[PDB]
Formats: sequence, C-alpha cells, structure tokens
Amino acid sequence: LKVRTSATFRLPKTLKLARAPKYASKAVPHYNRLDSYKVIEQPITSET
RNA sequence: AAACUUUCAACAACGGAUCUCUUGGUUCUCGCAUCGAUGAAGAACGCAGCGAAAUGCGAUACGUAAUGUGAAUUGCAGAAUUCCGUGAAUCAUCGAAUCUUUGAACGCACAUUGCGCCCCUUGGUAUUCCAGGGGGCAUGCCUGUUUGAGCGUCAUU
Repeated sequence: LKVRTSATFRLPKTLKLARAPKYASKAVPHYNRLDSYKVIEQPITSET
C-alpha cells in the first residue's frame, strides 16, 4: 500500500490531448474585418 | 313702419348621407408536405446620387454571382456604349456566395457594447508586458481512442 499523509483524495492528473480534427471548421479564413479603408470612413469638413 | 322671431323657395355655407365604383374580406372545394446547433422563429442597429415610413438587403448592405428574356429605368439628376449584343432592366428565374449585434445561443458575464484563457502570425530593442489580424474554449448523452483510480479482484515474481 502507498503512504497517504493526507486524508483527502483528489482527482488524479491524466493526459489531455490537443484537438486533431479530420476536417476544417470553415475551410476558408475570413479576410481582415477592419483594414485601413474600413477604419477611416471619410473626413469631416465642417467650418469648425 | 323697421328691427327681431317663425315658415317656404333660390343661391351660397356647414357636414359627408345617398348612388355608382373595388388590386380587400369571408365561406366552400381541390392538390401538395418543406423550420432549427450546416444557428430557426423573433429582436436590435445599419445600408440608396437626392429616403422619414413601408418593402428589400447586411460593411460584398433597395444588393454580388449564375441562368433566362432581349432594350430599358423614370420624380429629377446622371450614366450613355449597354443596343446586329456574354447585353439595358426597381425584369424574371435562382442551384454559387455574402450574411453586422443578437436570439434555443454555446469561453464567463450583460441595467456593462464588461472580463478571461489557448493556437498561429505581425509590430513595439520580447516564451513572460502592450497592441493588430486570423482560428478556437457551453451542457446532457451515445460509440470509439487515450490517460488513469479502487486489497473489487486474478495470475505470476
């Protein structure tokens, strides 16, 4: 038998594997949703 | 005698009845079987040369691609080469795409446009800090994979 200095039993640590999907989630990455031309819309030309 | 009051007619008012009209309603009959985690129904906010609503659409925003028809659209402006043609159109069809923030709504929260973690990549003299872009992290259950727990228990050292 093992020696257990603590009377509390904890969940053992087990191996966790990274995902290895057999097909891509979307197969086409989306382009930049905020490029320079979308960030700046138009200058403001009021007198102030 | 006037004014005034009342009754009738004409013309003019007030009001919207009547008649006629109808792209609506109602009832009966016939045929068909197709919503959603491949993100539905619903909600919010946006999108047009000039638009508030309705209708349509999603930063590709009154639309993109494709197919058909074969010359419009129309309130104005504009564009004209689009006219014996891969080609006009607020046209029809529709099998390819886009599809903001949400919503059964799924990283955690939500009277907050609040707060984390992981992978790839870029910049800031950076595996650790900060920032940009792309891709991810809900719950119950089933089959399988892998890593384990218990003198529950077998055999052998």
